[PDB]
Amino acid sequence: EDRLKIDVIDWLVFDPAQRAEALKQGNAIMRKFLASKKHEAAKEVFVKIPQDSIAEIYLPAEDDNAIREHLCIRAYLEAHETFNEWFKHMNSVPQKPALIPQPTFTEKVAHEHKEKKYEMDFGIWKGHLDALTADVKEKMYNVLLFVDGGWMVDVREDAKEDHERTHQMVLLRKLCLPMLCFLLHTILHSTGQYQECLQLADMVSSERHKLYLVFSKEELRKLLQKLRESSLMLLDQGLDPLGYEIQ
Amino acid sequence: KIKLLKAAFLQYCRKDLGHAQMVVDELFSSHSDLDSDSELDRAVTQISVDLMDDYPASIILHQLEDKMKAHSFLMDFIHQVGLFGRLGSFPVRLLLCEHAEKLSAAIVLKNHHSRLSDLVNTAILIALNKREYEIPSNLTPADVFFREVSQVDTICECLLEHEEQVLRDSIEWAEVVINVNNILKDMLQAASHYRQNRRTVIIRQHEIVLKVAYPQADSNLRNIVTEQLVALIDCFLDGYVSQLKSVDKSSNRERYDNLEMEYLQKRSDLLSPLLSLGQYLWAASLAEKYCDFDILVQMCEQTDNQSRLQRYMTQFADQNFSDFLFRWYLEQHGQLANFLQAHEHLSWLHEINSQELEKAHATLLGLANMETRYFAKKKTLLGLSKLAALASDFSEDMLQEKIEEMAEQERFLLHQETLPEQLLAEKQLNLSAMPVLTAPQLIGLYICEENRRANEYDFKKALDLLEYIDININDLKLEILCKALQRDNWVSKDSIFVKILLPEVKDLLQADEFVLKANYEYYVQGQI
Repeated sequence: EDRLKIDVIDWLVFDPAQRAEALKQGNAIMRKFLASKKHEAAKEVFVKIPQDSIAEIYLPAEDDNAIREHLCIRAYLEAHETFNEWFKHMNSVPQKPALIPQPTFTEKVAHEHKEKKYEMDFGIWKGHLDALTADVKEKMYNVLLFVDGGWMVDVREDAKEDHERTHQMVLLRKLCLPMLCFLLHTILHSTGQYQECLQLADMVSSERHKLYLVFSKEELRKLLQKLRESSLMLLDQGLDPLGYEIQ
Repeated sequence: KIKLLKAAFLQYCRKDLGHAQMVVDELFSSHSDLDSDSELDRAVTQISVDLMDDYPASIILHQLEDKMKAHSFLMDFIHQVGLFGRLGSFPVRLLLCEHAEKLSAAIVLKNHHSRLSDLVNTAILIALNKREYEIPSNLTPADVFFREVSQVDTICECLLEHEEQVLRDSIEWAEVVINVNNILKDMLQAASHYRQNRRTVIIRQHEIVLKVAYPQADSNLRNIVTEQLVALIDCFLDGYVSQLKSVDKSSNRERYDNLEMEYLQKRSDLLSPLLSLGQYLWAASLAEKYCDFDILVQMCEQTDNQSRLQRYMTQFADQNFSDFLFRWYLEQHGQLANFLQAHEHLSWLHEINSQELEKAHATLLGLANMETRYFAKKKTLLGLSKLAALASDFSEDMLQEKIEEMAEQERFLLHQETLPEQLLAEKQLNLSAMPVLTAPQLIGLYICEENRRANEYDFKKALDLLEYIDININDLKLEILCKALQRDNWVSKDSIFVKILLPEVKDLLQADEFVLKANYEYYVQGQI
């Protein structure tokens, strides 16, 4: 039935006079797929939506929200497109030169070089990494700290009742905000940014976002056993739990 | 004078046959004596010590045995006739009898050992102090190398260093450097058991530790151990004599008694490091000999997997636990000792781990409060405390209290948080690396002439931080309403009176003017 739904979109996109209904329905369809984490499904739909839809449509409470929801959804997708690239890279680290104990004088020199070339690649694989870390992070904070009212949260409050959508928007927050936090923690930990890891407890507990309400009690503790792990590595470095110099 | 010490030396001669007559020359002594404690009694000390020096100056062994008996019926013929006072030990020269005893058992311990290598190191040690009479009589002598044998130890060491310069180390030359180690050792074993029957000396011992360290670098296994059980036998007699001198001195003039502690403590550290390469099977006995020197036996238990030894150490100890935790912090199974060391401010950590969330919340808030050095950190701790408490198992009532008393903290903080980004580059302030500011600093900084775009909200919040005080309240209440007008350039005063919803503000006190009273009229209608 996947196709039935992703195909009803091209029918609504065809007629430009129904772009407001095409987007709204595109949202709904992408709300079902997100709850299943079908990101190639959600995105295959996301491209069918002409890149210039938003511009033309220009506002009923149903169109202000659907424009916001669409960008929220793009902010979410882009937060998985850049992580899978980053993650793919983290798993392609240059491998150490192989050792040939009891080497011939030939094998000694081939190895002096293979050992010197590797000490060039590992520097760039931290180079490319840093730039894929700086980018995946930004996206994770665009979703977690979504501007003007939080992610998947309507700004317009005068639409007509849509319990399906509304409760789909509360759920999407409870499936994906705990899951984006845990990823960002995994990104920060993987790159050794431990001080910042611990600063996820400010972001989450914050009264500005009230992200902690989107967490189950279990997920919290889990995030608290994740942070205590970053803390350790900060002690091993000689700093206090939170990364500040011990005077 | 010499006539006196030659009169008691004459009464001890009769003190071997009968006493009556000698007890009347000790009775003539007490009446005819001076009896001024501070030096005349150390004038008959200088006599009893001048006759102990002459019973030591006295068949060379059976003749030196006859002299440890003579100086034994001389210490019994002093206890009786008494002889219950005097002591001029001072510096370098009662402890002086024992000492001259101990060195007469040393003289018989190296008389019992007589071989061609020590007799050669002795003849080199006596020809260096002076010449010898060559009318035969060549031990080359002892009766004076006894009253001073301490010297034939620092010289039969300089004759193991010139016999080691030719040693060419090579195996038979590391067997001659141990034969001497074994004699200076059991000559120090003989002075210890003569006290049980109750800076050159020491240098020559720290000199043969280091030469017993250079040799085990090249030595058949078993040999390198016997000279190690030896340099452990010897180091345990030095540390025992610095312990006995400590216990001898106490109280006043303590400064000198806590400076000699640091000196023996920098050596049980220099004897420990030395034994850090060596066998640790001896560490247990070196740690017990100077029965604390824990820093060494505590790092031997750390280098190995004997979390069983550091549990056996703390099992038999007086406050080692408070020592092994402060000795872990100063410096796997180390995380089980981290589990116990996380006791104290690192609390919250082992508390999240133990699933003791409520507990983690209490200490996380406590550390948030004391926090003054770093703002960014005071902010992090509350956030953690809060996420701890939320994740914990409080009843919906208690939880609502923790998050309300909390909401307060976040409310004050938020103030320093919203500090404009114009004055924080003006004042050249670190973004996060700044301190937890107080209400005053804040109120005064929110109003500085540096804060240029200061608008209604900057003052409103600089009047919200007055209940955050604990000096003059209404002096500031004015200070701020006044710069609230300087910025007006006679709009903002207007608004802040619109934001408050009043006999707070002053008046006549203020002017201390055409629209100040003019707005203070539709401010008596507003309040009413």
